[PDB]
Amino acid sequence: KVNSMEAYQIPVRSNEGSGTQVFGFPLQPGYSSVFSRTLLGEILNYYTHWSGSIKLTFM
Amino acid sequence: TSDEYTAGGFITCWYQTNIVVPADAQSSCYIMCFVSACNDFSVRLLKDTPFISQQNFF
Amino acid sequence: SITTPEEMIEKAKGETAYLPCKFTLSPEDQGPLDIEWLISPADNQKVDQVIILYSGDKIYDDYYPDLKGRVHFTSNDLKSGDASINVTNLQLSDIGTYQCKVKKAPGVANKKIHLVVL
Amino acid sequence: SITTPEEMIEKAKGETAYLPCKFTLSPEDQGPLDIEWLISPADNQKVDQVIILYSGDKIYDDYYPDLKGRVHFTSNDLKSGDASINVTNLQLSDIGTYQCKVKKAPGVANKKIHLVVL
Amino acid sequence: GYSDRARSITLGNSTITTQECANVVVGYGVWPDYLKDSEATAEDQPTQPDVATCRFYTLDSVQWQKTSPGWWWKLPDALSNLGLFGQNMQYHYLGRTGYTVHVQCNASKFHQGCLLVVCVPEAEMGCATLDNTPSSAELLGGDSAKEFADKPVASGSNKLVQRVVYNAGMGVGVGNLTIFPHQWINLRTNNSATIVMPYTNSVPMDNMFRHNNVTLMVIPFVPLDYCPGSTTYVPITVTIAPMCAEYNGLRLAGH
Amino acid sequence: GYSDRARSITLGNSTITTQECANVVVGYGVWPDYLKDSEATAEDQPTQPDVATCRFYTLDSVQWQKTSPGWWWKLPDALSNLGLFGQNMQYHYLGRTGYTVHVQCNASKFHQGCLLVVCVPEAEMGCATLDNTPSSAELLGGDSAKEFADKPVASGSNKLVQRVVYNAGMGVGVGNLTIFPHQWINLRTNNSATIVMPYTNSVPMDNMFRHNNVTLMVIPFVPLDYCPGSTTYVPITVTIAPMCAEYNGLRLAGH
Amino acid sequence: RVADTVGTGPTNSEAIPALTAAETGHTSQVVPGDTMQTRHVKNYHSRSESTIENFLCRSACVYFTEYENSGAKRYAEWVLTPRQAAQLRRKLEFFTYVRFDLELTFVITSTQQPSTTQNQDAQILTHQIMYVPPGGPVPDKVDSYVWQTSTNPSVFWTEGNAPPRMSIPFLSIGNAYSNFYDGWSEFSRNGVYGINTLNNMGTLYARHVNAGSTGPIKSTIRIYFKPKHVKAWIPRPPRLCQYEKAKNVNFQPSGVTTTRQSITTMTN
Amino acid sequence: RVADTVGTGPTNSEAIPALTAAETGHTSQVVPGDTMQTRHVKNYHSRSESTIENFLCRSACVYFTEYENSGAKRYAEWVLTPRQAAQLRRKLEFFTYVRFDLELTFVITSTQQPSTTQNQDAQILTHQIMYVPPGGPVPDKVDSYVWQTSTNPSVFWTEGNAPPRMSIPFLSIGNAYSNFYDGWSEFSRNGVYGINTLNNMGTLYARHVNAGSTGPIKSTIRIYFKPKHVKAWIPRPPRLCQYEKAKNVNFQPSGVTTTRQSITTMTN
Amino acid sequence: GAQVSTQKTGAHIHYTNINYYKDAASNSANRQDFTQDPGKFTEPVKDIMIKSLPAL
Amino acid sequence: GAQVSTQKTGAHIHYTNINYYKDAASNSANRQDFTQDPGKFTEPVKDIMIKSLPAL
Repeated sequence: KVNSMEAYQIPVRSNEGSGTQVFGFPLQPGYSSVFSRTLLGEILNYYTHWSGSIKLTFM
Repeated sequence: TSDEYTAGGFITCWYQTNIVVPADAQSSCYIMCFVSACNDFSVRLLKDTPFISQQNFF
Repeated sequence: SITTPEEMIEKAKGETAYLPCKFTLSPEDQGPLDIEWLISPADNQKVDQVIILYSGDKIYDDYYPDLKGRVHFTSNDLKSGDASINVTNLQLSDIGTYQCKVKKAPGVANKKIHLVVL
Repeated sequence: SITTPEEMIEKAKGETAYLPCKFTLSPEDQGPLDIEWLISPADNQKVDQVIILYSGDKIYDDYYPDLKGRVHFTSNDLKSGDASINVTNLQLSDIGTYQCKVKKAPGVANKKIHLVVL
Repeated sequence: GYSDRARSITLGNSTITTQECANVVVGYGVWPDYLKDSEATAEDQPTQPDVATCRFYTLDSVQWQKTSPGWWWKLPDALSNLGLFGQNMQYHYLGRTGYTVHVQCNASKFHQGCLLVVCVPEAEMGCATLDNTPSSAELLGGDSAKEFADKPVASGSNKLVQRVVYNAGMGVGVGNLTIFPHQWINLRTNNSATIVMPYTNSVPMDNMFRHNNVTLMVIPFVPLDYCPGSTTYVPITVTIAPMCAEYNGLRLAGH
Repeated sequence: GYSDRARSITLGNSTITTQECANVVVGYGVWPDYLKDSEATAEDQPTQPDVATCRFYTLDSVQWQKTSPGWWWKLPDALSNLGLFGQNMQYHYLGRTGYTVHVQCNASKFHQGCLLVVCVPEAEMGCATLDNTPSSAELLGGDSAKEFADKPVASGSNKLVQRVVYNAGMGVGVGNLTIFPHQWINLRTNNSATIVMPYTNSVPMDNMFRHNNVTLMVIPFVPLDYCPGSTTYVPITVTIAPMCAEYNGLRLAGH
Repeated sequence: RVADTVGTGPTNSEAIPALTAAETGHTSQVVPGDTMQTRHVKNYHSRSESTIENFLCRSACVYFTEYENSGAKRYAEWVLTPRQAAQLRRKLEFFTYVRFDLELTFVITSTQQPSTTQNQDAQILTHQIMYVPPGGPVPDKVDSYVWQTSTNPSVFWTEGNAPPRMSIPFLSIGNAYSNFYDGWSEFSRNGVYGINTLNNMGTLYARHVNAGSTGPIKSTIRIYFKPKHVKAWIPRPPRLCQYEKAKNVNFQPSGVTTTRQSITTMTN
Repeated sequence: RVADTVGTGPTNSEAIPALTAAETGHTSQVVPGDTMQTRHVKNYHSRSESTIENFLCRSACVYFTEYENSGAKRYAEWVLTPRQAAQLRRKLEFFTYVRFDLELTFVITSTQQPSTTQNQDAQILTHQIMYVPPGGPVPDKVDSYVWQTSTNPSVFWTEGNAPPRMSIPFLSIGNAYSNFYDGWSEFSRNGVYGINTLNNMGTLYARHVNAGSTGPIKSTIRIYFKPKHVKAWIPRPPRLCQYEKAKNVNFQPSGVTTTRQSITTMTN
Repeated sequence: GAQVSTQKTGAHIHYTNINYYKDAASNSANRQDFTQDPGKFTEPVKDIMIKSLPAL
Repeated sequence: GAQVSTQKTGAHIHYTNINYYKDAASNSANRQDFTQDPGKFTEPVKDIMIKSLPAL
């Protein structure tokens, strides 16, 4: 999926169940693979420490 | 860099309620995530990025 | 950093000995991960002889003849702190000193396990 | 800077192959212009053998026997970016790799053309 | 330029967001507040965690089928095993708290249905035996939702609550249930119902174990219906957050 | 009582009307304006047609299929053969202009899809040979829209641009393309995207033939999907209007 | 400095800050207090090290070449361009146009080569580095008349001394240097794509003033580029794939990012 | 300065300063005049040298390693930690938390190794020392591309010059460095006890820029740590037994003090 | 003509600098130049959007 | 901007110091910082104890 435009998309659907997990990942912007390549992750790789809040927008 | 002492936390998403669609409508959708920093975000100790690698000059 | 690097394991014959070499990496560590399992025989013959090697994300299981197809890494991640091996068929010969080396530049960590078979 | 330095030309037998080695010089370039056409044979015999040389505003057409009186510079200016040669009689032997070198200090530019004759 | 049917409630570290709501029913016009020094009785200083105890606690979802009779919950009992709130009462003799009930249910324009969300204080329920009283397990279902019965429960020698939906287990008309603070969810106009309930009891504070102050009941007067090729499974999630909770009587945990 | 999602832009003798738009992105906060006497270089008086040059020019439409990788355009090059604008540059050595990009695409409530509209200045694109550079024809397609390739372009001896959609031909993450002025069209909320771009270049004015200042790219992160019996063919029309254009260096036409 | 967190209380209202639209291309800019109860905090952290002057103003090795005191190769010539080294280059490519002053530092070291020569006596080696402007004459040989450096700036350095350093002012016919050029130098578009007359600085020539010893000696010169008074315009996405050729942004298609065992997984 | 002795006279009274209680944990603070007749004395002695800044602000060798200009070992890597040397370490362990600025001085000396090589000509040796931040890439080999030091601070030193010196600001995610950590890094308490993310500074890499001579040469680098603007909190008892491992306070049980022939004995 | 400026210090002193060259490009880097204006990148929209008010 | 301070002298003269770096952590040690507060270590008791008065 990382070689296609499908890596960015997140799948959801109608399932005969409740309480299921859409996704899950740790809060590691500098190290985690998910954020290692974002504008935030790319810039956080030239520095050693980081301190502040993070905004996640889901469309 | 990954460090056990300074553990960040875990971000997860669950279904509060089931997705509901009418007839002649796809029941499979997708979501997009956008990550940015707040107005209280700072960094320190300028270091080189591991990503870029070079064995010879261009 | 390896948890309890110096220790002694005691097990009966044919009981399958599990050797725990779980490590933890410091921030500075950024070099390639290299695991090296070397065994020192109780026979008093040439020591520091390697049995199983894990480098370049690949595994080698033929460095010591006596243990042929008997040493396998217990965990399949290996990059994770847990880097342990288990001998399936415990034998009288098994008695000896086993050294586990986790090398990630900068810094090298070593663990020594004394194995006795009843 | 040579336009499309790596390329492959395909032509039928006896069709006259034109090899384009058009270059562009940077401001720094202020040294003497030296053109060197060296051919590497598909025979797998000694490679980097020169065929035609242009230096000191003079042309030499005898560095490789097989091509005797068959390689001529297409343009008469030569100082102009266009520094191309054309082989009049295409032959089965012609198949090989042709390298064009434009040397004006500082900076050397090279173009490689694969020639196949049907 | 805000929208009338758009809202957001923030309690503790939890936030709920509804983009299709009717309004907010604040009980009988009273907003949850702490005990005053004039109406208090227990002389010992009350303990108020505030952030930990008062926060949104999401219970397990239920499925709204075409034949679903109805469901009910005991507000004090439901949150007895969830978070600090559950732990706090386990170690405290007395407890006085208010709640905010946000029932959530969504469906497509094509889906048609109707539900009633109502908070009934002191909902004493009847029993089919007509000589015995309902068992604790039958009346109270922690980490679950007790359901209503369409057909009348069989009468015999046992402890089974009359789950009759029309009498609702209180031997009263189901249609007269609107007297208590309530709100309606219709899948053509509402996507949720939010109710704020002030603490209501004869005594200033009471035991939260053997005694239940309020009861939440969700009943569909008009059933869920839709044409084929539509979404068959439709869930309902109930989120309850305690407000202005305070406890007295510290002791060894237990009940 | 105007609607937030309702707008109309009037340039020259052309008017566009959108009844379902998100907003307008004005570049980096700079509005297209003429060259000042302090930052100018060419001593000759600039010629500004204004009404003829600055007006909406509608390019050919494209089809949004379920497997469509993406499309791209060169703003200066695209309008080189359309109206007076195209003629003006043919006779002028220098040219400085701003643009307004209104991408249009509409679909029914049932249709679901998502597109990204972004303007990337100085978008130098890579080539598959890894030793050669892309040909003018491959990079520039006047009166057409150059498309992206899902699978990687084969490497050989030739001049073919790496059309890889994920690297986007610039060897950068596709997700990091939001840094440049951009807008998103989702068939559940947007019916169009409008962007205003100020002239951006190192020099005060530049040749409009061999040099292209900006590049418009439309890429769908989430594909177009719909149930059977729906409209299979869904087109996309791009309308571009020059703003505050001015030229210098009158000469015989040609390039 | 940075913004201070503001204390908040539970709020029930029509206002909906979290709900918004990302299609508008507008960042939500929602503080933590909007969606949860916070306590007033007096932040003292400062964004000092994240400035472009602090980010780009460091010495980075861009090119090292060697020459000899005898044999064929007697002098070394390099044209000024920062695309030679991937590190400094990637940092510079973060923006489209950058205008800055340049500081050059050279480190020169001499190593004795293996030889059968005997009774070798070495004299303190002196190295001459000459900077040639675009269009200036270039020396054909080590003992050429060009090394007079009448109008060409040059520096003479003797071994055992601090490395030679000179400051260069911003030089560009254009208002600012262009990192990426989209187009062709030729009006007919029949030339190398992306070639620009901009970013042309000069050529550096390094040689040994004296042989010094009978035995062979080889010296390597390293050029360091430190930007000063830097300015940046139009930020762009950072390079994702490895650089192949300095002349063209040609790249090999690369996986957007690394993979994991599955979604819902907290580890790599 | 110090307190001046106060003149006193014979006193007979109910007041009993000498009698007190040590159980209260309060120091008696009884002057000489309370228990005996003294004469007024104007002391001019000053407690200047006993200050923490004066006590801890001295250069102390913490670690010395060597490298060669040929052979297998061509570069030396050491992680910054002051527990390597017992002296400086014991002084630092006097308190629990210490916050201070750091000054680094390096002394480098090269010694020619025995060899059969003939006609050896040596060129002034240049040494490069590179500092790598935590999480930064580490060079695999001596001729690796990492030595570019684009964003990594590095110093180049030529032999025959004053030793290279740089000043480092206090670096710690926490408010102050912690000398002793009681606990485990893992929330599950299954890791090396006493390991902390605090006190992590960086790694130092030293190599020869040029071979210099055909014959083998070995150079030893000594790192000196001088604390500056130091601050101390929570004083603790000084180390009584010899240090065994830098990582853990592991010790061998040691006699409280030395013995004597018997009590009432005035000599050792 | 000596310029006295404040040194970078922690929270919760002065330095003197003179220019010996008239070139000015021969001066040291302007390290103490901290200015923030992200408004253009974050919100380059035409109509100001209030957070309290709904986007559309 | 030169700071004139008193040199360490015996009992019973001046020195000038300038900072050439804006880093401030690049300054010399604060040798002349003599402050004494042993009250916390010696007597951290709640009730003040007068020497004349008996402890208990």
